[PDB]
Amino acid sequence: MSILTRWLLIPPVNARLIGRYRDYRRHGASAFSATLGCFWMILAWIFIPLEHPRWQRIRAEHKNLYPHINASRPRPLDPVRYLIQTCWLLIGASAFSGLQNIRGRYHQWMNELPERVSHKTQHLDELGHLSAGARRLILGIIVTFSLILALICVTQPFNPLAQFIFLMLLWGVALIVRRMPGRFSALMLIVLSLTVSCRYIWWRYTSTLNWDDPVSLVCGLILLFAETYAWIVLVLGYFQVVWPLNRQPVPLPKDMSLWPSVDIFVPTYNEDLNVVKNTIYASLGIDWPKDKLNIWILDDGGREEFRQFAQNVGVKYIARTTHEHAKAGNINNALKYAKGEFVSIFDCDHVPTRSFLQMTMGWFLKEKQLAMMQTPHLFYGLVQDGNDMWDATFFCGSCAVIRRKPLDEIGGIAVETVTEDAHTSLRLHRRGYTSAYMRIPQAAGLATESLSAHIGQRIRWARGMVQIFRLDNPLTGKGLKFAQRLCYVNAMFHFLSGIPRLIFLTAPLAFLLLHAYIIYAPALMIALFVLPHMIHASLTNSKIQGKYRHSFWSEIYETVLAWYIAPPTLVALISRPYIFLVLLNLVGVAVGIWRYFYGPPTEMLTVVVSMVWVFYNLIVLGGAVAVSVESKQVRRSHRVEMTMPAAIAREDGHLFSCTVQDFSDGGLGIKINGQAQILEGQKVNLLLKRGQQEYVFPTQVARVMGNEVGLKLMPLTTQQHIDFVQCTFARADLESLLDILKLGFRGYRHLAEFAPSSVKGIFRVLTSLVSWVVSFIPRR
Amino acid sequence: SSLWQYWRGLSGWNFYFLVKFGLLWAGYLNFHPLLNLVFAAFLLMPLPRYSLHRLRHWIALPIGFALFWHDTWLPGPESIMSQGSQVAGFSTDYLIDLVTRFINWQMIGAIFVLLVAWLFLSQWIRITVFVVAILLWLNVLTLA
Amino acid sequence: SSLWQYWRGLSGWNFYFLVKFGLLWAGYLNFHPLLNLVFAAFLLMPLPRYSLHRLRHWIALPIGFALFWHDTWLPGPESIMSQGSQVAGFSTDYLIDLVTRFINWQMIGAIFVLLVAWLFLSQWIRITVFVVAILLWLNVLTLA
Amino acid sequence: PWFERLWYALANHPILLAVLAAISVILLAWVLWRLLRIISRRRLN
Amino acid sequence: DIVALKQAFSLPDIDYADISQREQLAAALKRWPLLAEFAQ
Repeated sequence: MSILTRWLLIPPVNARLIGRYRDYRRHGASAFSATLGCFWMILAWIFIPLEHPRWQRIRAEHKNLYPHINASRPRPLDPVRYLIQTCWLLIGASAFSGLQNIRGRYHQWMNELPERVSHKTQHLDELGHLSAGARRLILGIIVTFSLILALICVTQPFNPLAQFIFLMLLWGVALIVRRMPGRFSALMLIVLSLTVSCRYIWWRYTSTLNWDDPVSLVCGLILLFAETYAWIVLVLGYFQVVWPLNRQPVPLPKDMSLWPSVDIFVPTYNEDLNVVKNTIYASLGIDWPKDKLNIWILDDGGREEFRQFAQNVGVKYIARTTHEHAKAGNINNALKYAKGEFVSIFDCDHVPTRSFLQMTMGWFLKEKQLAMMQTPHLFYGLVQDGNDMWDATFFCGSCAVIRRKPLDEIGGIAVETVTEDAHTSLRLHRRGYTSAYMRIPQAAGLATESLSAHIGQRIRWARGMVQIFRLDNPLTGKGLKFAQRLCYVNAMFHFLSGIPRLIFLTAPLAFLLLHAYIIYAPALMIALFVLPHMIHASLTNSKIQGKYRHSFWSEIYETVLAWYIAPPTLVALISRPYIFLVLLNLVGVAVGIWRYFYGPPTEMLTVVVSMVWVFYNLIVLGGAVAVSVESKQVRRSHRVEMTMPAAIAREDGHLFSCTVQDFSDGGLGIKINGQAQILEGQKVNLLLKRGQQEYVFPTQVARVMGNEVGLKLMPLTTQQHIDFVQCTFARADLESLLDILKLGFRGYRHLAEFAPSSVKGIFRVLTSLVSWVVSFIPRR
Repeated sequence: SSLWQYWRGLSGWNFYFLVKFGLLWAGYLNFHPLLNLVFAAFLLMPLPRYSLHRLRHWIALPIGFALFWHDTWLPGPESIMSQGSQVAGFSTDYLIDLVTRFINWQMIGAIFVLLVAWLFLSQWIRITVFVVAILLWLNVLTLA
Repeated sequence: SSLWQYWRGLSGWNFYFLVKFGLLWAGYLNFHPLLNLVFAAFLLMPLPRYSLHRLRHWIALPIGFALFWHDTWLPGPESIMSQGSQVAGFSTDYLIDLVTRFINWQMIGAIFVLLVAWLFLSQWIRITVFVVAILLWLNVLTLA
Repeated sequence: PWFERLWYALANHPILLAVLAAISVILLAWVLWRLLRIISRRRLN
Repeated sequence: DIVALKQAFSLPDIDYADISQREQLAAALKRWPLLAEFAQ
């Protein structure tokens, strides 16, 4: 009451306190919250010297140091948050040029060491100079010695301290090797990961299965079989990309009369004319003799606008009477009318650069048995370069060249599976023909594609692989080498990674619920024998792929994406089961906290480890629904922003340099350097640079936004259109842990928003509790 | 009114009181809590003028020295005046040996560590509040 | 300035005190917690001028070396000077053998691991707080 | 025991076992590098 | 454009034969007699 404070306290201090209370109230603070805030503030003022300049600066920088605390809105338990943040500030950490220069020079020397070693080995070019028998004997004894040493290192019993020292030494060696570029470093990391994984598997098989309790024995056997399958998949993946071929283009003969004939096919079913016009314009701009290149548009819709465009620009056009077998049948029907020596296929969205056939056809003219060449449409890029080593690079459905006679001999493109490309590649490989892969960008057109496309491809591919295995099994076939079979089996296993993930999700609950000992070993040994496996696998995969962002978190992304596609893949051979599993995991957490606070202290550490495991599971499960709600959320369209210097010429003769921000068939939006009073509706000329040439395009300014100017193209001609498409499209072109935590949290939030109500309540309560707990977490 | 601008706190004498607390815990000091409370009140009372406050501190420095001497078990100044002849009779080396024997370097190290701790903690904890609280507690225990 | 940002911390000496902590965890040190605390306060004493701070560290380096010699079980300077004649009279091979026998490579490996861990922690977490807390804890244990 | 004796000999040596593992890794990497270079040359040319 | 592609990789011996440029040059020599006379 105001009277009680007014009579109890002198009017000045009472006015000050009531003013602070009203300031709190106006910001939504409750009476209880504001009273508690005043109490805490007066205690802090009487105890903590907030008048001191240090505390003055702290209060001035209050928002930076205490992001999660609202000073204007005191809340219950706010002093707890203040104490937590003060402890973090005391514990946390808040000649530099010379040290930075030394560190950078050391890193640069580490990076450049392979080149120096390569030069040193080049002057002593050199086994390779011995006889056949001598080389065989030396290699045999060397391999035997190295294998025996590796076997000893795998199967050596250790105590915790020696084991920890071993882990630290191997991890340091792997980290040092990872800095060195080259294929030898990748080979060393592959061998080291193999050794560590073999050690882990041997320990699991010989010292972790519990042979007393039948239930624990069965659970351990199932988990160990899942781990063995995962290890086999990892080894096969290492084999696939152990040695990327890095194929380079063979120069064509300088006699242009010896070059072959190429038929470019652009099949479309429902794509608008705007999409296909760019591809056709780029195709006409491909640097290749005109009499040796024929362009075909294959429209299944019978659309008359496409026919008009084909007649105008001169490219051929064929529409079928029927529409069976979709794209594969369309191309098969079109093949009956083409007469070229090679058949190239481009998708509507893909933009073929003018240096495509020049960089591709050299190998066809050189190696006779080569029947297929694939160009990139990261991980996929390197799996296809590694496959080329074993001659297992398969048709990806677009941006490929196929020799005409082998294609007609195998009965054309296969039509028995959804993935006609992979089946065509398999049939070509079965007859002894060879396939290649060139890692040279075309124009890549579409940007991002989002997970909507990512899932389209991921699924249509799994179903096709399953069908191919069902009908044209690589293992039971004839005429395929061992490495090609290994690559195909690796793809199938990658698409079959659904059951081990479920076993991994259910095992920690199989401990926490039934009180079993699926992994009969002390938790410290479990950590010391499992962590090196995952760390070395992550390091080796990061080095092989070379991704800029590389950690276990990218692997978590891969697992959550592949777990979202497990039900469709297994169907090829949601809400209810999934929320059931999530509730199972949360009940596991509850019984785990019960065990930890009331169970015997001997099993406490094991309980904690299983807690960590279940937390990882809860992250993955939320990620799977987060992607299910983020797959259909992309609304933006094709927008590529690249820097390219252009010129704008006015009617007055003034010429201004500009940089193009974005572009489309409707026109281009550019950023103009300097000040220019360009008025809308004024016809200007846009000069674009192609190599050492300049092409002038007449445009009219339709929108000006400050220095950003939008221009629209007047009705263009054919040659002008080709020049435009050549100058625009056919060009020469702990944080992650928090990100995954946010992904899981938002997935759980969406699950609470959209699951059945009977679990909507549970998930809403859980999300509220998680948010309240996170509100106390210290922040930098 | 804005009289809080005149309550300047103990400031340096905080360390004085902390040192006396330390010497009282180890048993080297003969403590009179009432006089200590009187001295704390005398140094804590506000005076409007900066010159008056500074003069108060300068005058109280000899008073603080006298209180420290009284709290210590050292003989009174009259004994020193009476025995100055005997003190001067001794050689310089004997006096140096005697003072080195008297000097307890452990307490000097403790004093230095306390000075550093006070100069660091004066920015984070109001040492005047705690010193006054402990002094009142000692007075309460010695009275009731 | 006014709020005394001159509390920079121990920085490198954190590793020094960490090594002392490890050796006291093994038993090779006749630790002197009071002298160590006085030395730490000498290192943590704030100095306004950077030149004075640098001079303080440079003067403290021989003091720290002498303190580490004092806290070890190695013989004192008098014994070292007495045995220097015997060391000179001994052959170089005998001195090399004595050096090889004296060196314990396990403790050198432990020191290297400690150095790497300290580098990582200093890249992430302040070390002066923990070192001073452990120093005060040891002094509290010794006092009571 | 022909294998327990070997395990007991190397039971308390993590440094030696790490050195042996590094040597084996380097040797196998070199031989695999040779074989892969040979196969790559046989493939391209 | 071509130079950028050849810089992004090795491509040391693939001499680019611009069909479009050669055809335009041939047409220009066919159309302008002075250029045809001076070129050959």
